[PDB]
Amino acid sequence: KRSRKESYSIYVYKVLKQVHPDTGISSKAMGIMNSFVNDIFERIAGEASRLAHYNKRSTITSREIQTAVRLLLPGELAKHAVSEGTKAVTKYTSA
Amino acid sequence: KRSRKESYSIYVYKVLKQVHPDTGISSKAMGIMNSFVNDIFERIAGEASRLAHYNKRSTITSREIQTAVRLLLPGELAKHAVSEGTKAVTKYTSA
Amino acid sequence: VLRDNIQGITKPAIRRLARRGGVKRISGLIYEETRGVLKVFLENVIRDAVTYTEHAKRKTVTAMDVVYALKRQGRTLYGFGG
Amino acid sequence: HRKVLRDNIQGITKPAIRRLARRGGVKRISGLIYEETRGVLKVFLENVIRDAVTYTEHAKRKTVTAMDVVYALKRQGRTLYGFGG
Amino acid sequence: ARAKAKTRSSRAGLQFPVGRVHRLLRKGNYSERVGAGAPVYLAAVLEYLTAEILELAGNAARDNKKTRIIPRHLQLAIRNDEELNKLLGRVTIAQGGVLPNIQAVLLPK
Amino acid sequence: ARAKAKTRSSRAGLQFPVGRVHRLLRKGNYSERVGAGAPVYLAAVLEYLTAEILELAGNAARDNKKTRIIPRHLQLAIRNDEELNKLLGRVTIAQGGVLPNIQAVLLPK
Amino acid sequence: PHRYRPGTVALREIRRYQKSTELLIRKLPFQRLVREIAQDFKTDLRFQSSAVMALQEACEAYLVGLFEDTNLCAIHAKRVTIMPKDIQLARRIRGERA
Amino acid sequence: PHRYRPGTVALREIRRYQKSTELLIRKLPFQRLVREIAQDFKTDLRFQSSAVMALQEACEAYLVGLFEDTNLCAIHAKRVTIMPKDIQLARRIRGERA
Amino acid sequence: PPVSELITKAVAASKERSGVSLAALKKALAAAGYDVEKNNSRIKLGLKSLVSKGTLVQTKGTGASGSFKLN
DNA sequence: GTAATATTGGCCAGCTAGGATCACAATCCCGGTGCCGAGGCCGCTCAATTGGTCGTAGACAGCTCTAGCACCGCTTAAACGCACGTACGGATTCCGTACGTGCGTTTAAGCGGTGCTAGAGCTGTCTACGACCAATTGAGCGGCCTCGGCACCGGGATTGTGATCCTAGCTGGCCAATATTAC
DNA sequence: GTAATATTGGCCAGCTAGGATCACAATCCCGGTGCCGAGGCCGCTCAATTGGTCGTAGACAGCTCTAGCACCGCTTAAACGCACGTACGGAATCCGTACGTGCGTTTAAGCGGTGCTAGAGCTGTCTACGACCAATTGAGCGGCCTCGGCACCGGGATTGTGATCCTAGCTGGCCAATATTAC
Repeated sequence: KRSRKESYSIYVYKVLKQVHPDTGISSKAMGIMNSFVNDIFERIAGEASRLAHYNKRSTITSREIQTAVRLLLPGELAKHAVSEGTKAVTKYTSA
Repeated sequence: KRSRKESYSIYVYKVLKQVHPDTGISSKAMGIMNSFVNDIFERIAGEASRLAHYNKRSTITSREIQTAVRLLLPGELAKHAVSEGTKAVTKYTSA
Repeated sequence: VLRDNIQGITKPAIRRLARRGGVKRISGLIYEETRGVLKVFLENVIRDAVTYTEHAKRKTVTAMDVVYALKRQGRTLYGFGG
Repeated sequence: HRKVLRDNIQGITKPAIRRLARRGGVKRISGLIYEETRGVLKVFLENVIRDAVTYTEHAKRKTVTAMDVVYALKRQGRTLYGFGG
Repeated sequence: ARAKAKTRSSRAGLQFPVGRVHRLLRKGNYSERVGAGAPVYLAAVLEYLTAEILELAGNAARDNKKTRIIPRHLQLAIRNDEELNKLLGRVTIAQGGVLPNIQAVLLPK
Repeated sequence: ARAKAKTRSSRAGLQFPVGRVHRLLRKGNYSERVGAGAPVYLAAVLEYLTAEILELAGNAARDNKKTRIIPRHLQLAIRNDEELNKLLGRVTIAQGGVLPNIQAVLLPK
Repeated sequence: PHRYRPGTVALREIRRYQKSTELLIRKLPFQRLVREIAQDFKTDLRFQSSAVMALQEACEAYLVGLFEDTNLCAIHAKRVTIMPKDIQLARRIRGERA
Repeated sequence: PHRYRPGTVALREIRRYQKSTELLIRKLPFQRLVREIAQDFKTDLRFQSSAVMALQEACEAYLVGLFEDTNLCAIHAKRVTIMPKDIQLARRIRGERA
Repeated sequence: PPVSELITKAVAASKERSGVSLAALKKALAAAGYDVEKNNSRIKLGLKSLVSKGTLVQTKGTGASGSFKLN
């Protein structure tokens, strides 16, 4: 009939072909990557939501995401993630 | 001017006079009890909400509370907390 | 009914776990201690899993229930669909 | 207005570490513990103050309030009751 | 035409506020909808924890001949109870101090 | 009268789904309202983490002469990176195993 | 007559079981044990195979990390052998009741 | 001539500082130090007094728990003295990078 | 110099109610300039045999462990 | 066969321990004091309550078929028990010195106080932004096919380990030389 | 003093450490092979998109005033430095045996194959319940007041520690009682 499981697999495959065109991915590892993305997602989204209420703000915006990212990732990871994310949001705003 | 903060103090004082009529509570301790209650509340409410979505349930009910209580509190504490809570909900339903 | 299968976690299995942990020499009392430790861990994890199950008015414990039990314990397990 | 408050880590003096340690039950302490503990303390503080200043910046405030510190600790899973948590 | 006011907490035979907890579950954005028995059960649970804590803390203070409980008494109550010290084990109490705990080997012979 | 379809992810120059993440922030009932730049920024962040991980894992697999990454490679990538091992430090990886780590004193002389 | 001196084959098998990923606990005893634990909380409970495999996967990771910390405790003692006192210490410091 | 043998007054001050609750870090050095740390992340930052007091209360609880675990590590060695190796071990086992 | 002749001269260096310690013999023979590093087992046999002769005596410990006296 | 010498057990004396005594510091305790925080009271307000409506989440029943369970039989790797031995843990001893403890000296915290003001906090305005909706549609899911990656097998190669032997060196003993003893 | 003997030095034999070599087995590497899972294709669907509306969240300016900051000047209390010394850590040694290693035997894990049912998951119905609104009201908040618990202290009382003195138990030497050797 109609049963729906949610994953990020194809997006992970896209990223992988962007970084390592000559490399494959085991279905086991794609279930791990799917779980990893969902976990990181859940942490960041929980911190951003939790932060907004803690700040008496009712909305999640680029600021709340920026501070949750800056919060959760340590050092050099945060600096680069923040950098590319700002670049991307700028491009999206321009579009 | 009128500024309102939130606390449980009077309720804590009521409980205290129910259990220890001849005992006082310092405002330092009433600020810790207030923080106490809010932290336990945040854990239980977060687990109950989190559990309902993880069960594809859109509502927090006595069931959701019962399993979060049973889940957080360890052993003899949970058994008694569950017991009095069931007693209280029954009384409320009867009323 | 099942009884006394905690001995099922046999001596060589403990030996191999330790070895995967970098252990070289092992005193003979480690085996009972580790069986007890392991018994403790499982009874917490299984308590949480059966609880999540009961809550769903369900009578089978899914892998997702196990994942959430560990995830609550702060020992999130990837790979099982979590 | 804005003092340059450098070299201050040594302000956590030997006897202060003695009395904290003593509150922890230790009886005899080797003279090298002091530098190790100062390093530990700078690390702990770095992490906490980073998280706190972050929670602050988000609010657009330029003052770090106690609510920010308790949220930072609570975020590091070291929740502290008594300061408005 | 209007019935005499009867607080939900009095309808449940409690001291904790049912309306405030109800508000906090809805205004916490925990769930878009909240059942009716959830706030009652939750207030009762918070009631039990505070009563347990306050019983133990009052015991500690009277044991220390203090007629009024203070944070040290809370730290004593918590750390001297096993299941509470388990629930609040990762918790640091303001002005709590530590249990008197000298490891035996440290005492002189 | 209708413009040619342009996916938000293509409007951002990404591969991760902006619509799906948008859906998840709104459906997960994190907040009643969600800004427009939040899902974009979030998808980019998830993109960066997955690309970092996959770069490291592919390096590990090629180092192991493996043309395809498998969970052991993920465990190697994670545990061999300091900041990742910090982010996922409390994490247990399926079929990951452990880093080869023999403490020096254990080697014979 | 040939006999490897004690400790050599042990290091070989260390290198081996660290290079490897196979589950180390025998599957059927661990499943039966899981059933023994669950039986105490409720009777007539059914387990998906993936769920039991998850418990096994998790137990192996937990004990391996525990043995990492334990071996560190033992080596700190300047004792190559691990003994139960090492386990109670490693656990007490992990913060779990012990 | 009177001189308490080493270890006795130490035990008395242990009983004392465990009976007591006063903050043990001197307030002004700790506040100046906090400002030192914050200055690195951003300049011209202002601290409410309650916030600095919170950092101090938390630091004292963290170091006290660390010394609890460290003393346990030292006693396990059968060494009454604590040394830095004990600290790196206690921290590595707490899971914090060390 | 061959061993068993410097050990006598070393134990002759002291009178102690429970004998000269092994640590003293190590330090004294090092002070004589001898390779106590590499010849340690030769030293242990020389000492144990020479106390076994009764020319020296072992008075606490056992073997090279503990303490020693002259005849 | 008998006696003197020597041997063995006991006593007196000496040495070392354990118990009792003393003197001082720390803790506590009993009682007085004031002081301030806990606790109570007051008229205010918004949040709690009540009641009625809508719709929709979810309880419930019924059907499907996945998958969990049970059971059998075989083969075999893993487990077990035992023999054996080395390396380890642990007990003992000893030593040097890093700690601790107790002085005087120095510092800066702490307190109280004053003065200044950045910035927290609140209010009002308003609009950009996000929710909602219907109509549109194409990316994403499931099913199917396939072919290349790789696990396995076997032979050859390499590495690591333990066991063994050889040689140079040193120590111990014999014969000769020198130092000592005798002529 | 000189020569012979007995002690010591030189030569030879025996023992050990280091170096070298061999034996052998675990690991690696390499080909081939066949399996099967990754990856692509197709078709179908519903979630993403677009554009428009509408409400309001929050950006922004402006004002109040709290609270943070800065400086000053005494007052101790704490930090500091140093002298002295002892308990500790740590090195070294040794012994006993607990665990590793290896072998032969036993067991049951694993596979796989079959059969069966209960329970997993879905759909459809229908309805109790909760959101919501409007009107009502009293519990809770802040402000004032107030007074008893408690911190502090001053002065005794009790306890703990460190050091010393005496009585005692144990061990050693000589004497008493007894076997061994010489006459």
